[PDB]
This record gives sequence, C-alpha cells and structure tokens, in this order.
Amino acid sequence: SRVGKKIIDIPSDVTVTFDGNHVTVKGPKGELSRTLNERMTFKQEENTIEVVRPSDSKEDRTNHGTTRALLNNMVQGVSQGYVKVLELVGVGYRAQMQGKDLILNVGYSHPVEIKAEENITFSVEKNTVVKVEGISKEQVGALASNIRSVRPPEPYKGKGIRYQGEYVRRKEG
Amino acid sequence: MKVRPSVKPICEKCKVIKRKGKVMVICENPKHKQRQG
Amino acid sequence: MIQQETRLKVADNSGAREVLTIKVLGGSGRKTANIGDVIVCTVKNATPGGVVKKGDVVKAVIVRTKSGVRRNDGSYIKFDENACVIIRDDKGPRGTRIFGPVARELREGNFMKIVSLAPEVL
Amino acid sequence: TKGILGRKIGMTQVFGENGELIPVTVVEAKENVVLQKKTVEVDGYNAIQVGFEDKKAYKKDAKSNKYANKPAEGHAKKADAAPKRFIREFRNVDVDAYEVGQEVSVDTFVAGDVIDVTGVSKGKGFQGAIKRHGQSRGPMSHGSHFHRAPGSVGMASDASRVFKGQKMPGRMGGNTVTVQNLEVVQVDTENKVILVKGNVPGPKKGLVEIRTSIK
RNA sequence: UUAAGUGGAAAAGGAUGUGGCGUUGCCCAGACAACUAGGAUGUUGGCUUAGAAGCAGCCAUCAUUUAAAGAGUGCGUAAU
RNA sequence: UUUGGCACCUCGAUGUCGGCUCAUCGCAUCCUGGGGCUGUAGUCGGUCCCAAGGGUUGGGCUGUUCGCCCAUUAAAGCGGUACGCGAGCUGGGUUCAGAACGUCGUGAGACAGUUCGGUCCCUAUCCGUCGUGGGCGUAGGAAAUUUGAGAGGAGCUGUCC
RNA sequence: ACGGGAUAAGUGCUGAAAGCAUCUAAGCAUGAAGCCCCCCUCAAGAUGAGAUUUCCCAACUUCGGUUAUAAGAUCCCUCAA
Repeated sequence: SRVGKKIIDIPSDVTVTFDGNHVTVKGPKGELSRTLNERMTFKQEENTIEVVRPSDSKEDRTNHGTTRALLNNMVQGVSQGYVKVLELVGVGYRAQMQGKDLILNVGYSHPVEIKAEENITFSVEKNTVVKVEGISKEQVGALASNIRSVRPPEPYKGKGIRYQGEYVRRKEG
Repeated sequence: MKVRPSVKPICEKCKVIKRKGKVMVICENPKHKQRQG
Repeated sequence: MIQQETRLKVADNSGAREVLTIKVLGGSGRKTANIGDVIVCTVKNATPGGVVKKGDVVKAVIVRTKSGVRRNDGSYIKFDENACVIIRDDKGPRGTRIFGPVARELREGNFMKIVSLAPEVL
Repeated sequence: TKGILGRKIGMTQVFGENGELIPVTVVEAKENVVLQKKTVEVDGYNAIQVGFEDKKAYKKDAKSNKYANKPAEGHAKKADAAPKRFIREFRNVDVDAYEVGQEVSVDTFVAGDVIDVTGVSKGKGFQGAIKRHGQSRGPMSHGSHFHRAPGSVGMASDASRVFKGQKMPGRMGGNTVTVQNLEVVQVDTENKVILVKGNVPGPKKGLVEIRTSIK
C-alpha cells in the first residue's frame, strides 16, 4: 500500500496519545477518541506517526491503508478541521439560523429544523449557501448529506439542495 | 435499476463491482445501473 | 333503512313516481341507507311527459324514511312513508318542486336547493 | 395514576352542554382504603393494594363470607382498617403519593378525565356457535337439515385432525374485559358516585375497577 | 492443502473464486502503478452528410509541437 | 394445478360435479401499495423489496368446475388442503328402472344428441379433535392473600373533511 | 392510524484494498402496514414444583404412630349477578 507506505504522518502542533487499542489525538480542537485496531501496530518517531502491518496478508494490506487514512484524517481535523459547502437552487427556497440550529423552507406545510450537534457549526452566507465546519470528516460529510437529503436536486429545474460543485443532469421534459 | 441474471457493461464508463455479495454495474447515467439477481 | 330492492316514492316533479333502489353508495358492503344518503335507482313508474323516463338509471337522495333518524339531543323523527328526490350529481335536483316535508339533516350534506324548495323542513 | 374500585349501580342519562343527551353509568365507589404498598425492594414491583367494601368483624363459628376470617382481619389490622369485601392491586399509581390506611376518595377523578374500566362480563352459560361466535346459519327451507350447527371443522387426510382454537360451542360469558377511553361526566362527592359516559362490563352490583387511561 | 451447513439439492449464461503449476509473453532507460503537468495541428483534406471541424456513412485516412500527442486514442456530441 | 404409466393395495366398496357452512397448511400478490429504483412531469408504465400483516362486493344470466352483463368498491389469487370440507347440509348436474323427439339399426335396441319424472343411512367407542370438574402432587404443620417463562392467544383494514 | 428497537429493497457518509475511484472489507448513519415490546386465560401441573398475613404443638410418643387434640374447609340447608 502506498497509503500505508505514506506513513510519515507528521503532527504540526498536536499530541498523539496512544492508549493501546485506542488513540486520543489533541490539537487546537482536540477530543478525537478512536479505537483503531489490534493487528496493525504504530509508533511515534519524533513528530511522525508510523503505522506498520504484520504478515503481508490480504486483510492486513487492507487495514494498513485504512488505519493510516483514519489517523491522517484525525490529526488533520484536529489541526485544521473540515468544511463542506452546499447551495439552495429554488424560488422561495431559503434557510437561516435559529440559534445553533438551522431552519429551511422548501415549499412544505412546515419549515424543516436541523438541530446542531457538538463540534459542528453552520454558517448561512447569502441565505442560499451554507457551510458546515467541524473537526472530523465523517461528521461534516454525514451532516452535509443529511441536510441535502431534505430536498434533493430536481431533474427539470434543478431546484433543491445541491452541493457546490455537484453536476445535475438537467432533463428537458 | 435493471435486475437480471446477466449483467454486462454497456457504455465504456460503466464499471463492475461487488456489494454485499452481489454483482452490480455503475455508470454515470442511471439507466445503465444493473444488478445480478 | 333502505336497502337493495326497496321502492321509494319520488317527492319531486321530475316525472318519476316510483323508484327501485339498486345500490347504496358508500363503502364496500354497505347494507342500508337512511335520510340524507345517496342511492342509485331505477324508475319503475313514470309520469307522462316528464323529464325522466321509465327504465332510467338515476341517483337520488333520501328524504323522509319510515324509520327515521336520531338526533344529538336524543329526540327522534319518523315519517309515514319512504320518499326520495332525483338529483343531478352536483346535489341539485332534476325537478323544480318538492312535495311534502323533509328532514333537517339534509342541510348537513349540502342539499341547499332541496331544502329551500321544500314545504317546511322538519 | 388514579385508580378506584366501585360497584356498578345501573344506567341512566344526563343532559350535557347545549342539550346533548349523554347515556351514563353510575358507579358507587364508597369506602376505599389503601391496604398495602408493595415495593421493588421487597416484592420486586411497585404497586399499591386497595380494599373496597367493608364487611363484619371476625366472629367465632361463622359460615359465610359476610365475616372476616382471622387472616383477613390480621391483614386489615396492619393498616387501621376494617376487613374489606374485595381487594385489588394497582400498578399505574405512584406509590409515593399514598399512605397505608388512607382513604381513596371519589374526588381524585375530576370531570373530563378519560378512564379505562375493567369488570367481569355478564355470563351466559353454554352457548352455541351462532351466538358465541358470529357464525351464520344454514337455510331454513329448501330441504335443509342444517340450521344452527357449525360447518365442517377441518379438511381431510391432510391434517387428519382439528386445529387448536377452532370455534366450537361452549360456555359463553364471564371474562374480564376492559373498555378503553371512557370518560367521567360528573363526580358526586356527597353520594360518593362517579358518572361514566357509556356502559361498562358486568351485571348490576358487580365490582368495577377504574384507572386513568393510558392512550 | 479446505471452506458451501457443501455436508444433507445437478443444471443453461453472467461475473470474480482457493489458488496453482504447465505456462506463454510484459519493465531499474524504473513491471499495472495511479499519479496530475502535453493535448494539438495545414487537416473534413474529400463525397463535405441537417453544418458535424472523433460520428447521415463512404474516410483519400498526408509533414507535425515536442523527451511526448492522433487529415485527433476518445468522452462526447443538435455542433463546441 | 387437462395426458403417459398404470397397477405400485382398493370386484370381502377410498361417496362423483356445483352450491352452502367453516376454515386454514399456509405460498410468484389485486388493494393499502408500506416502501423504493428507472426508456418514472404529476397520472401512468415497468422493475425491486414486502407481504398470504390485514382486507378482498351485491345482483341479472347456466347444465356443471367454464363463462357473461348491471351497479358498486381502496380493491376483486393459489391450488395442491382427497380438483379442502356429504359419519356438517343440499341433490340443480351425471346415471337407475317410465316416457318422448332427432338419428342409426331388419330387429331386440343404441347414441349420449336432446327432453319431462325420479328413496341418500349411522345412539360416537379402543381412539384421535372445544368447554367444565374430581384426584395423583403435594416438603415446615397447614391455611388466606399475586409469577410473568412463555404453550401462549387475540393479527384487525380503509374512505371522504 | 401505539411509539419505540432491529431490519428488507434502497439512499448515503467515511474508507482502503485494487497505490485511484468505490455504500463495504473494518466503521457510522438512515431506511417498511412486514419482525420484537403497553388487551386476555394458565398463569409450580413452569409433576425441576416462583413472591407478599393467621395458626402450630401429646399425655405418653423408635414424639413414628393411636384416640387425638389442634387452621381453616366441607357435608347439609335458604338462594342468584
């Protein structure tokens, strides 16, 4: 695995606390607690987390790349975090903030409420473009998909909640 | 989704995978989306 | 308590006199109709001239039954004969006059034209 | 929360707001007391236990159920109560709001409470399949010798037997049935009665249990 | 050396199966890498076919820019 | 779930079609679709999952499983279940003695072509199948006051404002 | 027409193997009248013998056993919800 052979994985200003099967990773925005594995081993050189796999089997050759990308994602979200952006294409399709939660109006009998969670921050730019900021890639991806699944994009006009770079196959019916 | 005992790539961008023990093909157009069964 | 095969006198001037009921509209299996319900029926006896002719398949509303209704205050009202009125599938009548008294619950099904034309609503 | 025990007295009617007629069961719920608390640390479930109608003190050489025996007396002696004719247990109450020996009074229910009402139904004896179930009869003319019997009771060589739960004749009658979502119309503290809108299971002067409805 | 409760139920096509040797033939100027940095051109030149300049279908299927690229592998495309 | 074979019991008898009554082993599903994907604008079409969870109509017309119209409804399988069910019921059909028509036969008679008439038994036992009691138990004497494992059982559907 | 869990078809997010991509291999979500939890009987016959008030002692008495004598039940009698 070139991914498991890209096992430099240098923390910038972040501590990496191995605790056996489980890792803590703390930086500016710490508290990332993950139980990684058992088959894989790891080490910290000085400021470099290296992950080793045993026995060269197929399953270890999976888990090498997986545990590496998990660790890289953890320390990189502890350092800079992640941000996912999406946009509303519609007529009267508007959303805004309601404290910490988000409120959308997409043509129902009722506005939809998205209760914010920990380590997650919404931002409504022009009342049509929303950004989610967080410290883990899974959380921003999941909560981006959850808000875009309220109104998926249309085939005919493209109305709905789409991503920022998402191509929509516009059909002419 | 076409569900048939003979799944084949039609366009050149359709590709064949295995999910949950089944053979599927994924193109980018959703008409070429197939599943063996 | 009008079911299949009963005969109802017609209480308007559309040219029918007697009508035999074919179905009680409503749900599957609905057995009996009462004051205010809409039945589909055949004309078995017509008046010469007249709009509706013998052998026609019409729908009617029931005013007046012999086993009449219970109201919410526990009072009842019964009549001495079963009667009906042929309607125009927008709850307007086909005739122009109504003979005889007519129950008050016809206003709950919005049969305002029938209720207006009748001599006193009871 | 909120249960109570009564005797069903009979049925009447009452005129409500804007003259609507309401049929009513009057239930006399007189002289309830809390006989016991049961707890999760002694019995494993939280409940209270209420006795309902008081009977006479223990008397030497008495034959009937009008008089308490020694165990019934000793049970009602722990609370400072007289022996009671019927005793039931209530699990929906909060056991901390109650005291052993206290009177459960009719005015714990207010008008407008929706209740569930349990009783044992009337009792009808050996009934056949037309009355006991809803079965339909055979023709009564055209040569028929088949009127009030059940039909066939199985198939043939496949399943050469009758399945369990087959709806045959038998004894129809007194099972315990609750009706749900009845309601209190008025509560009369002086006569100690509840009026329940509707009819309740059981014959006249038979025991009923009222609880606060769940749904 | 195996992995269906095959055990304790064979079958036509379709995919990726334990591998395996008998293979056969592919590259430190770096094997399939993926990476992403070059995408062309007189040249549709011709019958130019609804123009079409990857695409009614027949090619006439010629020098390239560059360490490297097609009268453009091709994705396409009403055409780009 | 019409033919082949039989002969692999039953000539010391395994009661034949419709219909009623009652189901249900219990399954490639009409409705709800409950959901969902597309050579799905809503409305359809088509496929997938799910389902026998629950529901799944009254009449006119026959000789019978076959059909066909009227009027509804959210809607109108699969049959092994002895073409489920006659020691639960009918007896219209078929077929027994009468009789007649067409046709064939010299005739007696035949056809299965029509037609009118025409007897369907049983007190439930070794037994297997709903309700309701007496006792072998019963581990202090004994008696009056509540488990909730499941053996469990009850599935309950839907339309208009 | 409970509302909770777990799920089907499906939709995903992260994510490698397969040095990319990818719903899947490890993870995490979501997802149906279907499957499991709030009506009713048995419910120590759950012949393995569940849990919460009274009564209990012979005169001997291998205190067995005999009369007994003991706790509450019945026979019998007037009835009906």
